[PDB]
Amino acid sequence: HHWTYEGPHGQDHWPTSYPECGGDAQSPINIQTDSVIFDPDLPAVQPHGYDQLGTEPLDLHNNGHTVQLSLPPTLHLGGLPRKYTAAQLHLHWGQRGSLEGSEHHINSEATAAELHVVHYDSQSYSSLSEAAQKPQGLAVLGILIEVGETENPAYDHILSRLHEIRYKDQKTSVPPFSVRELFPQQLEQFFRYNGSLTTPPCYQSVLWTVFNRRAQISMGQLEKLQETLSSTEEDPSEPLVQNYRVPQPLNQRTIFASF
Ligand SMILES: *[C@@H]1O[C@H](CO)[C@@H](O[C@@H]2O[C@H](CO)[C@@H](O)[C@H](O)[C@H]2NC(C)=O)[C@H](O)[C@H]1NC(C)=O
Ligand SMILES: [Cl-]
Ligand SMILES: [Zn+2]
Repeated sequence: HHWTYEGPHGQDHWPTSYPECGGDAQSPINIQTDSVIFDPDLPAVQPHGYDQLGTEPLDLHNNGHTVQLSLPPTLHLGGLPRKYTAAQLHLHWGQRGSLEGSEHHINSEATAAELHVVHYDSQSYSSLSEAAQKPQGLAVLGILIEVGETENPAYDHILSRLHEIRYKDQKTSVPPFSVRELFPQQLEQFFRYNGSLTTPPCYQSVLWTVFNRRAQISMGQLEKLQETLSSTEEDPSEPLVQNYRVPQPLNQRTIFASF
């Protein structure tokens, strides 16, 4: 009953146990810039005070599928059709030695890792779980991550505590830092489109926003994230790597772009 990324119960078999996973509007997708429909009327994606996470420790845990940080309900995402509220944040990366770990592609090119900031329509629904299966219920932000030559301080707020949550299900708290700094510096350029969650149940309620600019972390930072967490509760451990879904069929969907 426990899905994994590759293997007997890998993403290839999700449709079997999770019908929605074989939906017509699944994510991620390979964004082809030539097919992108320019939309000068798309308002800017503006994260309201994502540099102010309050005072309380944030929860950072291990799913055996990814490292996930928790976010206060005070974080509000503007610029979309409805008002969305940040709920969680996590990562996707490739195995040790690979420089391809993102889920979304750009003209068939994948980056080293991808950051997903999951939001939910708190204006039309009570909770995130309520919106998880509502049309346009969720709103995710996809930040593609490349390997730069300088150390990224924004990400150490998470990479510097990965050893505390090595095994699946372990958790911990971290001093609240500026999440805004995890996003690329310029947010003007982005692609919008209707997608789904990239893990079972694969609900098609996500209104995606994949930024065009990328975020960079040292090759050292990428290795830490790649070789620290395990997917098991206890030993023998098993590298929690290759935790990304492969690009899915676009099935005649329009991918808009702010630029
Ligand atoms: C995601 O899907 C929704 C619904 O199919 C799209 O919204 C529709 O947009 C048209 C014109 O753009 C309206 O006439 C419809 O009424 C909208 N549907 C409803 C019921 O809200 C939306 O454009 C898609 N998002 C993107 C940008 O791909
Ligand atoms: Cl089982
Ligand atoms: Zn994700």
